[PDB]
Amino acid sequence: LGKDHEILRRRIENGAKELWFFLQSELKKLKNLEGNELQRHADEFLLDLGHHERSIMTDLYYLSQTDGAGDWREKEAKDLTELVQRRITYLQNPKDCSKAKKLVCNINKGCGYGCQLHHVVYCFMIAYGTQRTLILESQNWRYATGGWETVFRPVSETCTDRSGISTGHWSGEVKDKNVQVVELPIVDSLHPRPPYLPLAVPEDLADRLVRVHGDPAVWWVSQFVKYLIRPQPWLEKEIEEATKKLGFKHPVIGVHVRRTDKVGTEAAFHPIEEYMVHVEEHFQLLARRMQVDKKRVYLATDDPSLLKEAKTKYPNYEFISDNSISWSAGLHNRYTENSLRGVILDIHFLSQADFLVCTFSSQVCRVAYEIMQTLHPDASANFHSLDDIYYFGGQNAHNQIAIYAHQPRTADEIPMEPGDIIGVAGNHWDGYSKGVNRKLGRTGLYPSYKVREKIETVKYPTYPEAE
Amino acid sequence: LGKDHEILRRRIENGAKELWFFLQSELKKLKNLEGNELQRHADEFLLDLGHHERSIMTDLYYLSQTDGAGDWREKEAKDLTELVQRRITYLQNPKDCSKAKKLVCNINKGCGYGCQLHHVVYCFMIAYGTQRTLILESQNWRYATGGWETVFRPVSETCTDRSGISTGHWSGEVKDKNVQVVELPIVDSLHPRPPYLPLAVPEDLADRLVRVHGDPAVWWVSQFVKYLIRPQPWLEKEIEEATKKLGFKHPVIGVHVRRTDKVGTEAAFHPIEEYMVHVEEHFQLLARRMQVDKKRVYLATDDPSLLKEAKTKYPNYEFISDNSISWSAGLHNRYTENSLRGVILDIHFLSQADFLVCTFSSQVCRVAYEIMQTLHPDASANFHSLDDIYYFGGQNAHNQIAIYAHQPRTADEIPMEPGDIIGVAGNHWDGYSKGVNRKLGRTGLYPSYKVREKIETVKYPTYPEAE
Ligand SMILES: *[C@@H]1O[C@H](CO)[C@@H](O[C@@H]2O[C@H](CO)[C@@H](O[C@@H]3O[C@H](CO[C@H]4O[C@H](CO)[C@@H](O)[C@H](O)[C@@H]4O[C@@H]4O[C@H](CO)[C@@H](O)[C@H](O)[C@H]4NC(C)=O)[C@@H](O)[C@H](O[C@H]4O[C@H](CO)[C@@H](O)[C@H](O)[C@@H]4O[C@@H]4O[C@H](CO)[C@@H](O)[C@H](O)[C@H]4NC(C)=O)[C@@H]3O)[C@H](O)[C@H]2NC(C)=O)[C@H](O)[C@H]1NC(C)=O
Ligand SMILES: *[C@@H]1O[C@H](CO)[C@@H](O[C@@H]2O[C@H](CO)[C@@H](O[C@@H]3O[C@H](CO[C@H]4O[C@H](CO)[C@@H](O)[C@H](O)[C@@H]4O[C@@H]4O[C@H](CO)[C@@H](O)[C@H](O)[C@H]4NC(C)=O)[C@@H](O)[C@H](O[C@H]4O[C@H](CO)[C@@H](O)[C@H](O)[C@@H]4O[C@@H]4O[C@H](CO)[C@@H](O)[C@H](O)[C@H]4NC(C)=O)[C@@H]3O)[C@H](O)[C@H]2NC(C)=O)[C@H](O)[C@H]1NC(C)=O
Ligand SMILES: Nc1nc2c(ncn2[C@@H]2O[C@H](COP(=O)(O)OP(=O)(O)O)[C@@H](O)[C@H]2O)c(=O)[nH]1
Ligand SMILES: Nc1nc2c(ncn2[C@@H]2O[C@H](COP(=O)(O)OP(=O)(O)O)[C@@H](O)[C@H]2O)c(=O)[nH]1
Ligand SMILES: [Mn+2]
Ligand SMILES: [Mn+2]
Repeated sequence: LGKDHEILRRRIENGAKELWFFLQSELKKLKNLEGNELQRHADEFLLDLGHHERSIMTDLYYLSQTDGAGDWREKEAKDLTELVQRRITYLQNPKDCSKAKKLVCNINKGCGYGCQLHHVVYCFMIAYGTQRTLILESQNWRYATGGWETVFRPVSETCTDRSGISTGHWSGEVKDKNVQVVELPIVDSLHPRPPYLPLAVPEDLADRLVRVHGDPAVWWVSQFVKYLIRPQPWLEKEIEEATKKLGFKHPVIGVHVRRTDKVGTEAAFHPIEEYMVHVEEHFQLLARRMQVDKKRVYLATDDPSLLKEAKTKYPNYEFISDNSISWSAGLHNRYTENSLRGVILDIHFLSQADFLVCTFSSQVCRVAYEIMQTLHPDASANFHSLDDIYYFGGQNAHNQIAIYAHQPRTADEIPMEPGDIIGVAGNHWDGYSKGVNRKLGRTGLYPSYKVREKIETVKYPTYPEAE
Repeated sequence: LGKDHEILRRRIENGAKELWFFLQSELKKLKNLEGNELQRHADEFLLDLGHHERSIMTDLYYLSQTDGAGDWREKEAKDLTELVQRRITYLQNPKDCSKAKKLVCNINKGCGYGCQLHHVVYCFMIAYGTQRTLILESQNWRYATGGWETVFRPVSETCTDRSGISTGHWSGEVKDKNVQVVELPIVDSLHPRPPYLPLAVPEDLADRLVRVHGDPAVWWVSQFVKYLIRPQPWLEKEIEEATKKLGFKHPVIGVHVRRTDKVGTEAAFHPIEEYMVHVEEHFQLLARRMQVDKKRVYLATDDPSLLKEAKTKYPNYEFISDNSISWSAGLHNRYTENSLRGVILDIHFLSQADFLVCTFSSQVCRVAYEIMQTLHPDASANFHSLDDIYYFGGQNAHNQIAIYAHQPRTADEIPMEPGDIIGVAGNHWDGYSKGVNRKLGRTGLYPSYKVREKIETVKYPTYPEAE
């Protein structure tokens, strides 16, 4: 047993006990306050609590690193990524393209870049599950009509041809077993659905992923994002130069403020303050474990007026942003190579940040969070979403398991017993989540701490010939 | 790295995050409430918080046991106590008593049994530090004219005679080096003070103790308590029979309610409810990790009227108590063997409980807590004191180290910067502790979470010839 592990475990324990002592005492006083005295005392209470909570979180961070846990988690996440990229690379590069089984994906989904890239991700995972080489058709891509290879490497070096002695539209892995070339539709219309879909992870990796990562579902998705966005030389250089021209250095927190056409249809308008309270909380947390010279935000937004508002409102922050990129994102110019490369850079710099604050309703932020998983052993928690939890559009049902019983106080709450399967719809970031107790057929609110994530697995191929 | 260790670390981490989400939302609601609606919602808040907090503490319990940590902690705590008892036993049993260096302690200190027992402990620790065999003089012991051996085994099998070619009163380890027999006074008057005093622990054991135990100072004291209280046969049998006749079985929580002459000069009167809120909270905590058939309290008190009050007020509790022992403890009849036997048994059963609720101002409770440390790997945290933190009367200055800065909000508070040495006077069990900032000469309140205990060491002998 390690001395620092044991000291830290006890300090976390004691810090939580003193937090409970503190709460009881202060809440008892609050009960006897009125008017402004109550609001003064409640605000001072919350200030004191935040620092206290962060001390506990900081000690838990240190506990994650003791006794070589940091070096090990890093080495094991490296091996898991090398192994999956090895297998993906093997599947995508057969010797004989003319005889290879293939899956054809068309990039041209009626949506934006994040949605299109996630369509390709979904095609790829199904290609990997069916041992079919992914063929990406990208001519007339609305963002770059020359296609994918305008920015990214081709998804194969040996097999980009879709020819085959037999071709058909997806009808299921069993029916298609002797169809050499299968055309896959968008997940929104896929029938029948195979099991090679999020949020499940490969059976053969599940136990190693749980040791390392707090949301293996995202890690698994992130491996296909990693392979897809391998840059062309010139895109690599453009990112290196942008990194230099902008002052992009750590520590930095990425903020994605999505507006324009999203507002009303798929998400709400969120004022800048809703993002920056979390940014400030997380610089306060970082400052407890490292020197913070200056507070840097990398701001990606499709509102080109925001940067001036943010700078004015938060003068102690250094905002790193390319406002011309933000202009490029207006619908007058969104579907152009100029705008495409802008969102690719914005996503890259969000992904590279130390923490991410955004709306997960936006595919852009999700892509950045997915990529972030490839830059750390476990970045599963390095985010705040103002609205949705992580999801992958088209995923199978995201179920939780109740670990503690719940008795509803209001009719907006659902009851739970341990073992009950809970279909989560969201976390409200207030202590409560929303979902359906599938056992009871009842939908409503439940305390987020009383459930556990249900990791789902699938028997994927293991590509042993890749070793 | 262990799957269960990592899952638990993340669930602790996430449980604390949801606790902070929960606090913010509910406090913001409370700010806008008045009157009874405020008190209803604040009481419901505190109920909700208690279960949430207990979930976090329960997960922290499980993390302490993962990956064989429990088996390891137990083996190492067993080895440490076998080693120290081996050394103490060696020191106490020289082959040649006539030539042995000796330290003479007189039990008849002007106080009660726990105080007299700690006087013997304090003599013993200095005896162990000076390589002198402890000679205990106990004739005319107020509790027993037969002496120590009325209840306990003699502290030596070979050397109980106090003879020597040279005898003197303590004058310091160096001056007394050629004095064969040194008479030690009470700690209240010991001058000059040697280093072999609480709360310091031996140099040679500290790194192992910090790995195993959350308060090494108490563990060290407990090793001498362990040796002293080896019972005579009749007392050993009395303890076994009382165990059966009282129905003493686990789970059980010990409660010591000290009144009579303690009240006013050395401690306050505390109503039974002040003890039982903690008793109930800790049965609620136990219930999260084991089935609790019946809630047993072992009640030790010198108030013979309390047991009937407790049973009436807490009818779902099973109170295990010996009211005739409590009657025997009255001031009028306190100092006789039957009463000595009573407090030895009461202390024994408090020590054997799963948790201890009492006033650490009472020497009776401190003995029980000390003995408890010998029955578990790390029972340093198995207690609630309504007043004092652990202390050993006569101890050297109990210092803490400030780890996080504090800016005082009121004139009741002291400032702290990291590294400041804090002489603690108490924990108020409300989030705040009381002490002196030695750097500044400032006395007052500080958040308890902003300090760390300062473990003190002393170069004691290691008695290698004992192996
Ligand atoms: C057209 O273009 C589209 C992009 O513009 C493109 O992408 C699609 O875009 C839509 C709109 O953004 C997006 O829909 C969202 O999907 C979220 C995921 O829903 C999943 O997973 C959640 C858990 O997170 C479950 O609760 C859902 O039921 C659903 O699971 C389904 O499960 C079944 C089995 O039970 C499976 O068979 C299905 O496969 C599976 N579906 C999917 C899609 O995987 C969902 O959370 C979003 O709902 C929220 O936003 C709505 C507004 O857009 C609100 O009306 C709704 O109430 C939700 O509000 C949230 O409520 C929470 C709880 O109170 C709060 O905490 C949140 O803050 C709050 N959020 C907001 C924003 O208010 C929403 O439905 C698709 O996922 C996405 N699809 C893909 C593939 O990318 C389309 O594909 C394009 N179509 C074409 C034909 O080209
Ligand atoms: C006569 O019989 C006695 C039997 O009762 C016998 O034993 C003595 O008994 C007394 C009374 O019970 C007992 O006094 C208590 O000692 C506590 C320990 O004091 C230590 O440690 C604390 C930290 O825990 C320090 O803050 C202290 O300053 C002191 O440290 C001293 O440090 C110096 C160097 O700095 C050393 O050189 C000294 O050796 C060292 N002193 C000692 C004694 O070791 C102490 O905490 C107790 O104080 C509290 O209770 C008092 C009432 O008894 C209150 O007046 C006082 O304000 C304290 O209140 C506490 O305040 C906290 C903060 O606000 C709260 O959290 C607490 O809830 C609150 N408690 C209560 C109960 O209200 C008290 O002084 C002796 O320790 C004990 N001595 C021995 C050796 O057993 C005598 O020896 C007999 N005499 C003779 C001649 O035979
Ligand atoms: N450069 C840049 N473009 C953006 C930003 N936000 C939105 N866009 C553009 O608007 C599109 C939104 O479509 P999509 O990626 O599917 O994300 P979603 O609509 O937010 O769910 C993006 O792909 C970009 O083309 C941003 O912060 N920076
Ligand atoms: N049997 C028994 N005796 C007690 C109890 N509380 C106090 N006494 C008696 O009162 C004495 C108190 O003296 P002491 O041990 O120095 O403890 P303190 O006064 O509480 O600090 C004890 O030794 C007992 O003789 C109790 O709960 N049970
Ligand atoms: Mn946060
Ligand atoms: Mn407690």
